Amino acid sequence: IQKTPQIQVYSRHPPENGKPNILNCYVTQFHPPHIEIQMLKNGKKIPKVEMSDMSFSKDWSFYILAHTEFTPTETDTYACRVKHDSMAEPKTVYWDRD
Amino acid sequence: GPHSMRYFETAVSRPGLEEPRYISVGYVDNKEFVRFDSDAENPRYEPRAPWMEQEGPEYWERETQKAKGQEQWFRVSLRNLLGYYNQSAGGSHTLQQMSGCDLGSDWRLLRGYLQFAYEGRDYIALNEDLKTWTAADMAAQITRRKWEQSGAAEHYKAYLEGECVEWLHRYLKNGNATLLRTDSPKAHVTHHPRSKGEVTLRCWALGFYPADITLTWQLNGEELTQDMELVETRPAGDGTFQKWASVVVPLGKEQNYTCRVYHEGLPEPLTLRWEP
Amino acid sequence: KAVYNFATM
Repeated sequence: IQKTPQIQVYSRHPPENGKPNILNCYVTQFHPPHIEIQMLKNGKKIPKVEMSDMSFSKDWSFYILAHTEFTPTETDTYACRVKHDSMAEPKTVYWDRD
Repeated sequence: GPHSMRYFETAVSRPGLEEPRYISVGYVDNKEFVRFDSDAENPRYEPRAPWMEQEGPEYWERETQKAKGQEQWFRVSLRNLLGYYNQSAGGSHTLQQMSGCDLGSDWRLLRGYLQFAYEGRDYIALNEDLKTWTAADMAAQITRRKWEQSGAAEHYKAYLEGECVEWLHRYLKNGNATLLRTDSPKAHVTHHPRSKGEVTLRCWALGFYPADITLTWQLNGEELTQDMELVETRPAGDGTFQKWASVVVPLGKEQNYTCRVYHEGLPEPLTLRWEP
Repeated sequence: KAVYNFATM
């Protein structure tokens, strides 16, 4: 009896258009540990996505950090879509460079 | 001056295969340093920080066998809990464990830890006295008794006061120049155009380590919790963390708004305002 | 060094 995931989408370094950077999708506070995490560019799934190993917090909830190489432009939008037993539907949260 | 070590063990059973997946993670001062994963091709505890590569083969073989032992332990336990809660087959279940010790700056044992959780929920824990147990669930009482009547507490007490302390010492020595660092916060502020005549001020804290940090916006009166918007502290992915908190301000009336950053590896709280 | 459990659950 699950705890629904909290998502944050943000870059490792301050974004700047045209400059290579990394995008993170930090998913925390969830249970059970089974979770599907997807990162998106303009709606399509980004192929190569790193995923840290399963870990949990002193309060027993799990967390995972997903990340990928990306080059922000003015126009491309990025997002992260998580799927977990606690939610009837997948939650998508969009990257907001600010 | 304060140090610690922790091993966070987990076992998950799925409708899947005939057997649980068991993961063990060790931390010294809150940073991963070893890891075992029964899913690996060649299940073994592997070093997770460069300083650990010092320990010779005897060390890894031993810890590996300990791991296999634990895995067996979690498998039998998963089985019993199933009966204790009268859950039938065909579900997923989790069993987790946290254990370790905390030392003060004088390297003396401050407190031992040894608590278990089932389905993410507290199941039983060893009280700080290292002699009595806490277990709330009615189902957990069975375990409480068994363990009470079998002297478990003495056993874990010994580990906590002995090995957990003694090894952490050895570890801390072998990693002095690696984990004795605090990466100080480098904070700046951004201006963001909002509802006509109102602007959002964002106070950023980047590349700091360890994660603990606090940010506040003193309109410089002395206090603002006025729907100040922030975010959980996050991984940058490079070992440092990031955070930010913002506040809605009258465009123009915005220098008399200061951000404070308390972080530890920092002489004094940081103090900033807006700056083209 | 990792802890090693006593009585199972």
